[PDB]
Amino acid sequence: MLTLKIFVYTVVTFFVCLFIFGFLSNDPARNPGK
Amino acid sequence: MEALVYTFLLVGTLGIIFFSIFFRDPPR
Amino acid sequence: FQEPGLVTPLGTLLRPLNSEAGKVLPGWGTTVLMAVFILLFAAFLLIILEIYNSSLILDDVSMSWETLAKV
Amino acid sequence: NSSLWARFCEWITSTENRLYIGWFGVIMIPCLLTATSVFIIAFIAAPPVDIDGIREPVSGSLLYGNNIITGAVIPTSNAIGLHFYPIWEAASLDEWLYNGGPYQLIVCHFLLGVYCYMGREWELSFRLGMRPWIAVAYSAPVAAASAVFLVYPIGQGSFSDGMPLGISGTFNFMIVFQAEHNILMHPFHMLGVAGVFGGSLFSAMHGSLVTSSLIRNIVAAHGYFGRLIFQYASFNNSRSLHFFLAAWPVIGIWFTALGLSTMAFNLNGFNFNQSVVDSQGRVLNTWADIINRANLGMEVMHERNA
Amino acid sequence: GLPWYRVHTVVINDPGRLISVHLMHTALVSGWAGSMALFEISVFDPSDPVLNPMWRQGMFVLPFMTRLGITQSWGGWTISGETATNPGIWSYEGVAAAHIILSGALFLASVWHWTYWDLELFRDPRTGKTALDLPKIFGIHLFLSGLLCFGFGAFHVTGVFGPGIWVSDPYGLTGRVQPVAPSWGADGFDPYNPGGIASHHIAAGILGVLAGLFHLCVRPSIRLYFGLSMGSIETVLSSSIAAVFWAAFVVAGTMWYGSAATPIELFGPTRYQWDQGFFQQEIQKRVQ
Amino acid sequence: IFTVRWLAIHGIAVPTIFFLGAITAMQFIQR
Amino acid sequence: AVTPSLKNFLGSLIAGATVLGGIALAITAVSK
Amino acid sequence: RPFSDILTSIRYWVIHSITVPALFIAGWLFVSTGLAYDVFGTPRPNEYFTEDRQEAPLITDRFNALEQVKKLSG
Amino acid sequence: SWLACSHFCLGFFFFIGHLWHAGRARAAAAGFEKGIDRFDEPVLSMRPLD
Amino acid sequence: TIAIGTYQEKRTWFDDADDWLRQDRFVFVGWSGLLLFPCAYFALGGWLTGTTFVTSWYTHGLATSYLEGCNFLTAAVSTPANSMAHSLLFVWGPEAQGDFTRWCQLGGLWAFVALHGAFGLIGFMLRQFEIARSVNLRPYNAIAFSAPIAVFVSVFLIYPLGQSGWFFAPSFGVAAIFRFILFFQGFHNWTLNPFHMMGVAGVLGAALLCAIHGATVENTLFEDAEETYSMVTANRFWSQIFGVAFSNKRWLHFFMLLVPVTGLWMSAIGVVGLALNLRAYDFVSQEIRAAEDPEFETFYTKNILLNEGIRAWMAAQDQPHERLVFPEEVLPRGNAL
Amino acid sequence: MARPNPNKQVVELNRTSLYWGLLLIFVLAVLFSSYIFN
Amino acid sequence: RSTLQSDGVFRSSPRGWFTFGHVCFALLFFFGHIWHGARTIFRDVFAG
Amino acid sequence: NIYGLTATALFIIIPTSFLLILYVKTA
Amino acid sequence: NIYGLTATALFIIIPTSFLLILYVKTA
Ligand code: CLA
Ligand code: CLA
Ligand code: CLA
Ligand code: CLA
Ligand SMILES: CC(C)=CCC/C(C)=C/CC/C(C)=C/CC/C(C)=C/CC/C(C)=C/CC/C(C)=C/CC/C(C)=C/CC/C(C)=C/CC/C(C)=C/CC1=CC(=O)C(C)=C(C)C1=O
Ligand SMILES: CCCCCCCCCCCCCCCC(=O)OC[C@H](COP(=O)(O)OC[C@@H](O)CO)OC(=O)CCCCCCCCCCCCCCC
Ligand SMILES: CCCCCCCCCCCCCCCC(=O)OC[C@H](COP(=O)(O)OC[C@@H](O)CO)OC(=O)CCCCCCCCCCCCCCC
Ligand SMILES: CC1=C(/C=C/C(C)=C/C=C/C(C)=C/C=C/C=C(C)/C=C/C=C(C)/C=C/C2=C(C)CCCC2(C)C)C(C)(C)CCC1
Ligand SMILES: CC1=C(/C=C/C(C)=C/C=C/C(C)=C/C=C/C=C(C)/C=C/C=C(C)/C=C/C2=C(C)CCCC2(C)C)C(C)(C)CCC1
Ligand SMILES: [Fe+2]
Repeated sequence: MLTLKIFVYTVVTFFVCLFIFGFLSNDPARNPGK
Repeated sequence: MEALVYTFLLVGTLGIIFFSIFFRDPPR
Repeated sequence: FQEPGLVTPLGTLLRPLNSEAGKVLPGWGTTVLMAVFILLFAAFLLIILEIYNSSLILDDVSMSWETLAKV
Repeated sequence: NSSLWARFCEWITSTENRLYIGWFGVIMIPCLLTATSVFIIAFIAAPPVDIDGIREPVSGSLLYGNNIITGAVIPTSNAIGLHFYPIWEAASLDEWLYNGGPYQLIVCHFLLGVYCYMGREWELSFRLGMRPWIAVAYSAPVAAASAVFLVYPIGQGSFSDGMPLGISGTFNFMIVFQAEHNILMHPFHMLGVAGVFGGSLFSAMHGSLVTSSLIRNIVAAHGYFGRLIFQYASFNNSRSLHFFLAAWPVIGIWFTALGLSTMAFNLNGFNFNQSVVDSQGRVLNTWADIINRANLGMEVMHERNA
Repeated sequence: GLPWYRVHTVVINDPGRLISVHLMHTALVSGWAGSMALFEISVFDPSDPVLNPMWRQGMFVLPFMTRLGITQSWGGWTISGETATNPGIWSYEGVAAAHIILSGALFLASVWHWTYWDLELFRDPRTGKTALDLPKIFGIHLFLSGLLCFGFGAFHVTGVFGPGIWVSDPYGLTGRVQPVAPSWGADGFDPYNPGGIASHHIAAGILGVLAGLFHLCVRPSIRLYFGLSMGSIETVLSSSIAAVFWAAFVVAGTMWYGSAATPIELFGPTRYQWDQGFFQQEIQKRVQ
Repeated sequence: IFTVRWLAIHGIAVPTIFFLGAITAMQFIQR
Repeated sequence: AVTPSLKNFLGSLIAGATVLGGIALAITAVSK
Repeated sequence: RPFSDILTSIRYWVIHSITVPALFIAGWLFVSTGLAYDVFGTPRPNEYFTEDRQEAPLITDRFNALEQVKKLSG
Repeated sequence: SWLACSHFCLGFFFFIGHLWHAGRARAAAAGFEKGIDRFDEPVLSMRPLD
Repeated sequence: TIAIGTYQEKRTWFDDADDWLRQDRFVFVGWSGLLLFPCAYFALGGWLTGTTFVTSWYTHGLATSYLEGCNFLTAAVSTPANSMAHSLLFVWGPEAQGDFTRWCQLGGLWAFVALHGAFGLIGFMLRQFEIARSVNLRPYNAIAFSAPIAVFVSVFLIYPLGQSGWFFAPSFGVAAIFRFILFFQGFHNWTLNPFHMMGVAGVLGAALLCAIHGATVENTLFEDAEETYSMVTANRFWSQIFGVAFSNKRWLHFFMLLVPVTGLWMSAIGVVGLALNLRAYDFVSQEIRAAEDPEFETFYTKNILLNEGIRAWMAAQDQPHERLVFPEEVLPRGNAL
Repeated sequence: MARPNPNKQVVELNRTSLYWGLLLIFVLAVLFSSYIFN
Repeated sequence: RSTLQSDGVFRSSPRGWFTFGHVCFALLFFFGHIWHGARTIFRDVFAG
Repeated sequence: NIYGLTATALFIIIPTSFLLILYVKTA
Repeated sequence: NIYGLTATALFIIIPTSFLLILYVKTA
């Protein structure tokens, strides 16, 4: 079942890449009031 | 036919859970 | 609300019984008799409990199914 | 800021959603959906599995003549062991089912989902400004689930030892585990039992005290507790009391999970057999010996093959 | 407004409706008795009372009727096995119909008492507010209970006026209703002597009457009145439930361990008879 | 000097120390 | 009538009465 | 009566220091002299199996149990 | 067995330590580790959830 | 009506005793104390003495004491032999006839501990009621504590009364309770009983609620009367993560009380059911299906086989009075299947 | 006829109560039906 | 066994069912006694 | 197994409908 | 006749429940 293997791989890789870039987007925590 | 009875009970319970999640009563 | 309830011959016949609710005697009253009879009833209950359990054996008592034939 | 990425990020990270998604949700949601879908479908209808791998299938599907209390998703077959068994490495779908792949699929997806859920429990807590370590309190059930489903099979070398995803299967797993290892006579399981019982006790007592005090006061409840038992003037503030409430059961479950993982590598509980010996060498039986006889019965009936 | 679990608390300070609800509950109980008796007869098979007694057919309410003398059925069949004499008015169907009629009469009485709740009888002569003299109502009701107990112990069981009660031999071979002569010695206290029961009730009646008189003529003391809070009606419910569960425990024990009030003829053998080899010992001794 | 607190603490302590003294030598017993 | 078990039961009964009397007397004495 | 004063009192210290060791040695002797075995009936390690009985005891009697245990014991 | 069990337990406990310390450090950096300001709750600035 | 509402009247000895008992001392003696402190005290001592010196060589044919060389886990107070049946085993009773040594040997000390402990529990609950009355507070703590009394009565008193005798009651000891637990697993199939399920669910849910409430309260504090923690923040958090969150404090702190009590009461009902051997042991349909078809086999069947093994391999020594000798060919085995 | 009853009250229960009740009935059902069928 | 299609497993006589039901109700009514006595003794605080 | 089916059906219909009636009346 | 039983049960449950949900929402 090569087709199913590739389908699962592509969906998983899409999810993981989005997962990573979501955090890379976030800006660092900081204290305005300090 | 007991299988259909068991499935009905299970899906009914899941329906109760779904309604309790999304259709909450706004308090007061 | 001030008007009394329906008047019935049976009600007036039985009216005297439910007439003095709340009346109470002074002092401790008869509580000593309560103590005495509580203790006596506890003794009686213990007697029958130990008779049924067989922990108290009596010459007349057989305490078994075989006593149905007796008397 | 109308770029697809921008609006998608705003949607995912937004708190306006009925149920917060978060980045951890990205992996959390699909994994749990896959796990629950496969679990429901397998439980409803699935062929018998060869749990012991000697061509003696074990029916576990609801549709194949068994009840809710008895229905279960049979674990992976003993033949495969620790090898990775998706659909595509199986020769065919029917053979995949006969060997018991769906349990492996469900357990993998479920473990990923629970870990991601633990993560989101911190992420939302960071959003709202509340303190972060609610996930730490959640690490106990996650640790126990990992020990039951993953660590113990790894120790025993086969995936057939994982807890079956069913009620009667759970009872069978517990009985067989007591047979192989003295789970009852192990200090970490003792700490787990203590944690569970103490959690129930503290929940009941705290609920009683607080609900009684709420009249229209905490000083009165404190005095009540102090006068009831000889103990006086402890948990004077809500902070310490509500920290202790969380600290007791969490540590108990951490210890019971660690005990299970320790037994995964064949480090059993206490073995008090022939501990008491009279003069000139005879054996005097103690309660541990009757427990040993029960273990003998369980173990001997467990070994299905010669 | 009230929660779902307090809906019945309205009747607490409304005696007129309290009477109605208690009547209605009594009606439900009597109706259950009658309906269960009718269905109970509808399934019983009296063909073989030797190897198919009642207790082997799930016969729950029928043995309680049989224990007090009612043995004849309007269909001709009898528990003993033969057809016997004419059933008479008092038969299983008779008791079932009687209980149903009683339940219906109590239903009508409950409706009547429900509609008419405001009665001058419940109102204190001194003050308009409704009051109930619990210490005295208890006295009257205890007097009635004592009278009924004495009547049952002296007329029904004794056989002076009634049929008596069931008694059987120790090993449950032959057993049937007879009069019971009261026994006043120590032998009347053992569980397995029917002569005790009759005697008990007689004494249990007479003393009650005296108590029924005493509480009717002597009012409580102030210390007791305020310590026990006899003014409120809730204390009565608590004490009544206490006595009720005491009675339930005692009855369950007497049933399980066996007594003269539960002959094995119509209730089945006890487990302790099998454990101790009762019937095995009997058969072995007789064969020897 | 004879308060209820004194009575409770002594009634608990005296058997406790007696039992500990027993248990030590009890452990030293040769099997 | 004079069976030993009855003797033991009466002995225990008087012992219980003794315990109750001792507690009551101690309470009364200590109170005042 | 706060605990500090009673703890610091010399009379307390002396009386407890003389009484506690007495109780400890009392327990020590109570176990080592064999009185515990006789009073509580626990057999010593060398009479569990009397020559007449090489198996574990068994009662088989409710009312007439005294001399039954006499026979089983010793 | 001793090596595996001891080091699994220690690794698990140190992972829990990572969770705790990472959460605390991030909260402290954000500035609300001591607690909510009781004047400007971030939740209050959000509409009611229906 | 005759007098005032019991204000002063006369200073009878009862009033002096009541005043002395209810003094605000270090330990609240109270009226319940006269029933609690004595009985409970013995209920402790009888155990510890029981654990230290006396033996179980004549009742169960076992060594259960420190004197005989038993650990804390192994030591226990054994129940009287099955011959004693349901005798209360008074030290002055016919069975012991006033001989303390033989009373200990016969196993009467278990009855001593059980009875005095039950009365101590009653006294303790009365003490809870007394203190709640004295401080003018609702006695919800007594309602909560009613559950453990229910479990104790259902397990230690109702159950042996339903069985042959005291012999089958739990024996006070860490290992003895494990023996009892495995005993119910082997014979009564207690795990399968619905009431045990409804009790374990309550217990685990109670632990869950305790942990969650502690963590939530401790993680939503206000920086530093008024409630320390932010209820709105916690409600939002748990309503967005889990889906449902508490909104009323009183309801939450009452739910934390309602869960364990219901669970333990339901388990007690289950144990009452077992006391008369009414056990949810078997599914007839599955048994007949397995009987006609040897191939068919589920987890339930394996559990039944395991129970058979437990019974067969335990009855030899757990029930000496039966005098059971099993030839080696009779004991169940997996390979023989 | 008697005057209108003074202590007449009406029962209420909000949506939370309904959800609790339905979930209890269905959970008890799924738990016990397995044994009812037997 | 053909008449009623007997399943081959023993059942409990009426005695056992009576004992089971009445003992269960006894425990429940003990709880009821406790609850109602608790309300009775604490009437003032319970009222408000 | 007719008895089991009818008992289950009654237990699902009567109580849940009972709750629904009251809730409908409340609102 | 299992198909008949399930069809009847579905026809009773789904539409009446559907209506009840709407009415509960309205009030
Ligand atoms: C090298 C690693 C390391 C370092 C340098 C620190 C350093 C610190 N931690 Mg962290 N921590 C670590 C590992 C580490 N921790 C791990 C692995 C855990 C997981 C349990 C934690 C959990 C943790 C918490 C929950 C908290 C800290 C806190 C602190 C600070 C105060 C120290 C303290 O509690 O007083 C010293 C305290 C003690 C000596 C008490 C000891 C109690 C333990 C239970 C003794 C157990 C000993 C036992 C024999 C070990 C058996 C092991 C067995 C299971 C195998 C300090 C900055 C506290 C803080 O305020 O941070 C700012 C705080 O609240 N830490
Ligand atoms: C209030 C505290 C209290 C309570 C509730 C109990 C309760 C109990 N004990 Mg414990 N006990 C106590 C204090 C207490 N004891 C103390 C202080 C000691 C040390 C001296 C003991 C030593 C002890 C031993 C050694 C044993 C018990 C046993 C028992 C049980 C049986 C008692 C029995 O039937 O005797 C009879 C009960 C009574 C006499 C109670 C009162 C009954 C009424 C008031 C009699 C009234 C009749 C009459 C008016 C009075 C006589 C008048 C006369 C003077 C003319 C019972 C559970 C036995 C047991 O079952 O163990 C397994 C046992 O072996 N107890
Ligand atoms: C304590 C009272 C009592 C006792 C001891 C008995 C005893 C008996 N009855 Mg009677 N019965 C009673 C009250 C009682 N009944 C009442 C009040 C009714 C009216 C409804 C009936 C109606 C009745 C009929 C119509 C029949 C019996 C039958 C029987 C016999 C068979 C065993 C049995 O009851 O079923 C076994 C009982 C159970 C399995 C119930 C166990 C109790 C659990 C705890 C119930 C829990 C319910 C749960 C919380 C919710 C359910 C969820 C749902 C999905 C199912 C036995 C002699 C049968 C017979 O042959 O006798 C003629 C029979 O046909 N009874
Ligand atoms: C003589 C018996 C008796 C009587 C007269 C009462 C009367 C009362 N009780 Mg008490 N109670 C009893 C026994 C009794 N109870 C027992 C045995 C228990 C323990 C289980 C309780 C526990 C209890 C609590 C915890 C509370 C009350 C309350 C009340 C009051 C309101 C009734 C209620 O809950 O709403 C009506 C209830 C319903 C409409 C629900 C009924 C649904 C049931 C549970 C299922 C159906 C059962 C079935 C049809 C019948 C079974 C019959 C069986 C007994 C054989 C009322 C004054 C309440 C009160 O006074 O608070 C102010 C309250 O909070 N009772
Ligand atoms: C095909 C398929 C679907 C397969 C399914 C197969 C299968 C096995 C199905 C499962 C079968 C099943 C349902 C079995 C279980 C049945 C069972 C045994 C039920 C027991 C039922 C019963 C009546 C028992 C009585 C005991 C009882 C009372 C238990 C109650 C348990 C319970 C509800 C506990 C609470 C659980 C829980 C998650 C609570 C969290 C509460 C929470 C959100 C608090 C958060 C929070 C905390 C705060 O601190 C504050 C401040 C706020 C504000 C706040 O919010
Ligand atoms: C007033 C109590 C004085 C202290 C009694 C001794 C306590 C210490 C026990 C050590 C073991 C001694 C072995 C002999 C044990 C023994 O004493 O047997 C003595 C006796 C039986 O002995 P015999 O009749 O065989 O002996 C004949 C003569 O030689 C005299 O003994 O039994 C009794 O008469 C009652 C004894 C009750 C003793 C227990 C007192 C508590 C009773 C329960 C009270 C409940 C009250 C509840 C209130 C609500
Ligand atoms: C992303 C994560 C998704 C999670 C999905 C899972 C959601 C589970 C939601 C459970 C809701 C239970 C019904 C609440 C009904 C309801 O409306 O409750 C509402 C209630 C809040 O009530 P209030 O505080 O508004 O009450 C105020 C008082 O004055 C009363 O009016 O919620 C709770 O207290 C916590 C309840 C947790 C109870 C958890 C039980 C879980 C049972 C699960 C059964 C599964 C069976 C499976 C069969 C196959
Ligand atoms: C389910 C069950 C239960 C319970 C049950 C019950 C409680 C039942 C009841 C039942 C009942 C409670 C019934 C009743 C019935 C009744 C009836 C059936 C009636 C009838 C009546 C009639 C018929 C009448 C008539 C009349 C009148 C009205 C008078 C005039 C004349 C005439 C005759 C017309 C429980 C929970 C325990 C669990 C187990 C099982
Ligand atoms: C029976 C009897 C009686 C009584 C008795 C009593 C009252 C007793 C008591 C007793 C007691 C009162 C006891 C106690 C004991 C104690 C103990 C035995 C302890 C122990 C401890 C330990 C062992 C510890 C340990 C530890 C710690 C905690 C510290 C450090 C660490 C360790 C772990 C080492 C009577 C009179 C009825 C009759 C006669 C006989
Ligand atoms: Fe709290």
